[PDB]
Amino acid sequence: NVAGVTLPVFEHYHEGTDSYELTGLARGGEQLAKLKRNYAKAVELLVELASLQTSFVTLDEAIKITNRRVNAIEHVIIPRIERTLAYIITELDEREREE
Amino acid sequence: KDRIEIFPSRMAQTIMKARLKGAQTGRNLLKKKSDALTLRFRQILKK
Amino acid sequence: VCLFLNLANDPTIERIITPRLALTTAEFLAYQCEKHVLVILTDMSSYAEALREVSAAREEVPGRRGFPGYMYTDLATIYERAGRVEGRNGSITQIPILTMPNDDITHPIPDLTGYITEGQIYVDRQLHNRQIYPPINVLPSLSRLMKSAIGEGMTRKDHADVSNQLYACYAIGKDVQAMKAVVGEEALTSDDLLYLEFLQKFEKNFITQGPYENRTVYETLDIGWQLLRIFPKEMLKRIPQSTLSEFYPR
Amino acid sequence: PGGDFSDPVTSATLGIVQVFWGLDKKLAQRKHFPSVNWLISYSKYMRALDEYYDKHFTEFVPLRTKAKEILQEEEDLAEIVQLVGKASLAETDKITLEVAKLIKDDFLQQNGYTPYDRFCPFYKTVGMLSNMISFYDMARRAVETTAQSDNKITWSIIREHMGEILYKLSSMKFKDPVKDGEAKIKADYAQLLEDMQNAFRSLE
Amino acid sequence: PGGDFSDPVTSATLGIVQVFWGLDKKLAQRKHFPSVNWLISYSKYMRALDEYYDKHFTEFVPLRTKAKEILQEEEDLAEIVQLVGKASLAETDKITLEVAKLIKDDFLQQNGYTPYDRFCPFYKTVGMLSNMISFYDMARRAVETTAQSDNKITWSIIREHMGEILYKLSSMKFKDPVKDGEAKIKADYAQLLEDMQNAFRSLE
Amino acid sequence: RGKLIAVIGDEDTVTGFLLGGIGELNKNRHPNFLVVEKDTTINEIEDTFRQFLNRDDIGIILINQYIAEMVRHALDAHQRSIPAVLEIPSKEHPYDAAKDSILRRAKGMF
Amino acid sequence: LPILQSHSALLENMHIEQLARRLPARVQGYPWRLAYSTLEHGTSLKTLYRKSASLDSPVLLVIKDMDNQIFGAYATHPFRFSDHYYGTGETFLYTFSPNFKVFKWSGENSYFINGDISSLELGGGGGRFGLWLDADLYHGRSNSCSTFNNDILSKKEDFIVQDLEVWTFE
Repeated sequence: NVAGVTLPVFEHYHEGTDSYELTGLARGGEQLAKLKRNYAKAVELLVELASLQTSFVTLDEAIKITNRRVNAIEHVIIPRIERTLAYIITELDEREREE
Repeated sequence: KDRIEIFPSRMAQTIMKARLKGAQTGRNLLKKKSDALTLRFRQILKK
Repeated sequence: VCLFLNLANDPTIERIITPRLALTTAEFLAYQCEKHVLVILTDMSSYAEALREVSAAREEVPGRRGFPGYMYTDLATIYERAGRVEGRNGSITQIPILTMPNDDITHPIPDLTGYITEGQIYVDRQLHNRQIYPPINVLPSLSRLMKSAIGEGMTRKDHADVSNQLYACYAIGKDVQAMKAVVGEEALTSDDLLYLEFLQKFEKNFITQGPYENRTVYETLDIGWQLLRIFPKEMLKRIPQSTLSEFYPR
Repeated sequence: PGGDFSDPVTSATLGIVQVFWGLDKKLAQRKHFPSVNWLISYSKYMRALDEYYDKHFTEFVPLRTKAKEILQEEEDLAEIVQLVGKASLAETDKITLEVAKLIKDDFLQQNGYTPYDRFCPFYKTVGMLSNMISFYDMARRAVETTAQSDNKITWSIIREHMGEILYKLSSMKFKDPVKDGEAKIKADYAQLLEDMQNAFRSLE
Repeated sequence: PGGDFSDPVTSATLGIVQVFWGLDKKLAQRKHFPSVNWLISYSKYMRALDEYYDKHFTEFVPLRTKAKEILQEEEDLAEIVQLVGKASLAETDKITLEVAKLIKDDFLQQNGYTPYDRFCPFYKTVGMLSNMISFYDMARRAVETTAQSDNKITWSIIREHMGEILYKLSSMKFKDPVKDGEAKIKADYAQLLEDMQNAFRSLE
Repeated sequence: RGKLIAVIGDEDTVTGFLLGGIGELNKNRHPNFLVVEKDTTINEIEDTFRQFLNRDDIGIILINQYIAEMVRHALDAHQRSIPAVLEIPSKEHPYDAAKDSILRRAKGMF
Repeated sequence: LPILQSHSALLENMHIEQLARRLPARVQGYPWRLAYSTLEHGTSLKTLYRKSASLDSPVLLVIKDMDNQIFGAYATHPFRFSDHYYGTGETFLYTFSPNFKVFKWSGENSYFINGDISSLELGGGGGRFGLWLDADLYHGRSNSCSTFNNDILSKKEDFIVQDLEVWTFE
């Protein structure tokens, strides 16, 4: 929830049950067990990259939205207020000169 | 268009001074929001 | 003390007379009797509210915001009855208390006074509502002569350094408190959390004082160090390394 | 004229009166009653009255100060939530807004045409405030007392465990100075104090 | 009031005066004495001194023009530094920023309490700036001349192989019109021109 | 309920992640993966990619960078924040950052 | 004889020797790392907790009071906020008066260490804190407690900390 904005991210969750437990039981199983670990480790780094990407995309929109509001305050709302205040000061002084 | 058209009075001067402080405060709060997100974003890019 | 009272229902010309009356006594005490003097004027706005009436009594046309045009000179002829003088030990300070109408620093009463006097001290509704007393806001306040008031021999060597650092820490503290409200506590750095802890302790111990606690300059500086020592020594960047080595140790 | 306190009669009056009750168009527009703005109003007499309160109502001065603080902290938190939203606030700040809502809606609001509310004695008044600020100190204590703990108390956890207490607290305005004796109102409010403390023990 | 030039006396004064030395509280807070804001400040007498400079300091109008351009370019580049960081700028931009900082800190700024800067003669002023801009043009020459090459020059290579020239350029302020003769100051400045030219020749 | 990863890739890349434990069939029999035979039409990959990013159960997609460059139109057209898409290397194919859609969207990256 | 330290200390070299002779064999002969200090880091209880929270080791508290007395505690676990008293029986209180004097656990109760946002404390037995410190690390207190049967350890029952350190073994 950093800086008031929800950033989605993912957690890697492991459910224990190896649906491939017996694969290569006859041959190759020693090396297939290494292969399982390699891609399991890759999936962890990929869940990290996916989390980083979801954050990246959300931030790239939220930062643009925030900067657009900031620039609208800086180049629309504050200028309207400043010119309105200068006009009020002027017309108050017009009333003061009439009086 | 160019101005808010609150009618010239000491009321309007009070309200517009408060609006200016509100708008400058809102600029700085949303600028702090942007900077905090920008720092996190630059960290995310490196990561 | 000498105490002059003009009541709200005392007749308005006596309210014009009172400041001059008090200053005439201060000139006697200082410049003939060698006394040091502090003149306190309790509401220069109620005095401006008297110049309105006396000017209307002369049928003079009202100037800027309905005050007399010469209000600048009249406030100068009040305020400049002040200073040290050649060959007298005596000295008149002034602290004009001044109710800004509608809280507006652009109003002629504070505006003209800001032109004539070498500083301002702002009392703040934000601090008063928090029940901080005395609710002086130390950010927009400024003593333009501070660097000649204070230093070695006159107070303590560190004082001129400490006041710059306390201002910087209070300002950065307010900036961080505004940041916390945006980012939430866990997003604060260790350095931010120090400035925030300083801010909290500074309003609750440096500004807060109560109506009868007569702190000397020395007790004020010791409270200044009791707060600044919250920081790591190297964070106190406005203070000289010598001053830190002589006063940061307890 | 136009609701503006810059007006010369207001300015001259404010220079003389020791008390000002600034009724605000924003509170009137929301139909809050009696519409007194608790940020712009003032009373200089507190300086004297602290002696009377310290004789007759020893708890009151602390409570008054804590009320003002909550009410002013509500303005800071409000102006930030109006742009950033609630998500940045700490749990202390959520609680501060919760009790500020209780104070502004159930203590400071009062209806001029309701028989039990048409007037409020000071015994009822101090009791209501004492319980709302006691709730604040205890709810805030529950959060702060669980900083760095294995489980942290939150506004939502409080709202779940303390919902009956919040209903009882908002209900304190309904006690009737005509049909209920002041000792009865005080005894009921003392039961709410025990109810709060026992309910807070289920959090802590 | 508040620095607002729309103020009638200030506005009419800026209407009539031909030079404005815009002192700035920001520069004073940074101790950048004399604290004159070179972006806001101006002189309308430049044309009127052409006759003087053409006689006595015939290179100086080019130097002044380049100096203001270099400082203005650094002010524009600082927006890019905020957007994408100093690392993202081109080599020409980075050397421009470094030199603009050198001009800002070691030419515009002047410590009037020191014996070397209590006053600063015009020939001294010209010679200091001449060296900084001659360095800029030769540094920029080496950078641009090695566009599209296999090995390209950058400010970091200049600082590595000839940072002694950057150190000397910053040091040129210390020359003293009392202890050093005018010819001795001019000779040291001419020696730094020769030193930098030979140093640049070691790269390009 | 949680979410699943999905995969688009060559036989080895799919085999690898399947033994990394990734593989599941939805109750409608539909897989969370696509083995790209060389004989597969890019439109079938695009339909599957659209199905994955539009599906409720899929929270992530992995795609072989070479195929990502073939389906590049629909890949760079997808910008919904929910289904994250990772362009991944493979044994006869370019490295992890080659023409990457996020790197081309990014401004501050080296 | 004495151990090596990464930096200077409130302790003298003779204090390090007397401590090393009395510390547990789990930590004897290890070089010492500064965990926290009011000299080297910001002076507050929040800073102490923030620095110490990265650790997972026994630690030594050291205090010098404004009466120049050196005292503190050896703790089996880092200083942190706690819901309960925590730490184990190797924990002890100590002072130099003028020689080293130590107060090992009595066995009577669990009251080893507690941490709070408002204070840090050791020992129990009603109001008898064996050590107590405020949130500023300014005021502190010490009284004889049934957890340690200790002396006052500071020069007076109530004291001001001149400076504080915490050390860990690494």
